[PDB]
Amino acid sequence: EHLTIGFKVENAHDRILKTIKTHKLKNYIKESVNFLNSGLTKTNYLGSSNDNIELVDFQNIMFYGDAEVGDNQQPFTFILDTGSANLWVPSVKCTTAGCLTKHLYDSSKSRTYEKDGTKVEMNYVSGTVSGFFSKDLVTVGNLSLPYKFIEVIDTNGFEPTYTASTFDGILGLGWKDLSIGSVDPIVVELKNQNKIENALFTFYLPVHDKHTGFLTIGGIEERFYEGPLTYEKLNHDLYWQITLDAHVGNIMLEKANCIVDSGTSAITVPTDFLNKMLQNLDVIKVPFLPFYVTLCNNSKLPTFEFTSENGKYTLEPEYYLQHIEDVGPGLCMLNIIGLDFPVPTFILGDPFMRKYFTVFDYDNHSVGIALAKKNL
Repeated sequence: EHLTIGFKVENAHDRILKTIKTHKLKNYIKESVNFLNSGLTKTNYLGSSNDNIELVDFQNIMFYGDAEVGDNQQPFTFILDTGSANLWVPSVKCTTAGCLTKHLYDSSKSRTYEKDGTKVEMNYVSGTVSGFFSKDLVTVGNLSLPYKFIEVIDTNGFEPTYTASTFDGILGLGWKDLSIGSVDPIVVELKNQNKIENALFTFYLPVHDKHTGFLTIGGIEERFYEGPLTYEKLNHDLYWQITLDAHVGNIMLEKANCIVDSGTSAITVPTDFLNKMLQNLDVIKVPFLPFYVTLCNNSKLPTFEFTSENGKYTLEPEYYLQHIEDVGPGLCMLNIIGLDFPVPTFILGDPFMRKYFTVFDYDNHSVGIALAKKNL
């Protein structure tokens, strides 16, 4: 009854393997492991200010390439983004080098296009994205609706990952940001136009296929989860952010903010917490390569524990460890990085969501967490 669409996923693990085999680093890492755990070091290398992990390197990219905008248009590949509120489409008027690569939306070829022209300009540290609002018939799966999206005329802002990747535009799955426009998120707008039952969407990430995920819009398909579904109300009005008592074994954090984000390939930890976490854990950071390594046989590998008033959630090693056994006997990288926010926060990315079926409820302003069903 509810619309469920399938999408492809590109993660850090994918991008890293590319880098390793592109430059034949099959034995730089292998030797770097056998050394930085020898005890010679007297302290394992977890990174430096010089050699660190950037969140952009662990950017989880979900491809949905069968959506439409307008009548006579090229197809557009969008990426899901729970941190954005709007739909962003590269205009045919965009003259940047990144746009020349992508499929561009020509409003003059669309029979159902209504001009808005409300300018949207953002100033990112990575550059500048510029454009204006446009209304047209947008189609996702078996759902269509007149929607105000953004025609981008300048893609320099996020171009680093833009020309690198293969997607054309962005599909917002976050909360309305009035600094950009008064337009509602496409999932909300579908509810506004009574095309879906409720203004919510769910993420089912198949634990055994990290290249695949499923987005369901409008309702909660019971089959996706087992056990009790727990709701955690949001502590923010712009993010899918909740408060959980977060601890790993003996080290503990209280009332920490936690963001659920499919667009992150990892569990991000506060840097200071991550350090006390990984002391003498036979886990090292490969120098000048953006990932931590350990032999997957590791006995002392910790389990994340997130506690709230209504539920408790655990992330065992099984979920943040991805086998790089192809690069050498025993090894596996960790989908865990260090990231500092003004307030101590965790990003509950892909690994958390591989274990837990996640519900994003606009109407109830909360995140619903349930143990995903592994069997179909």
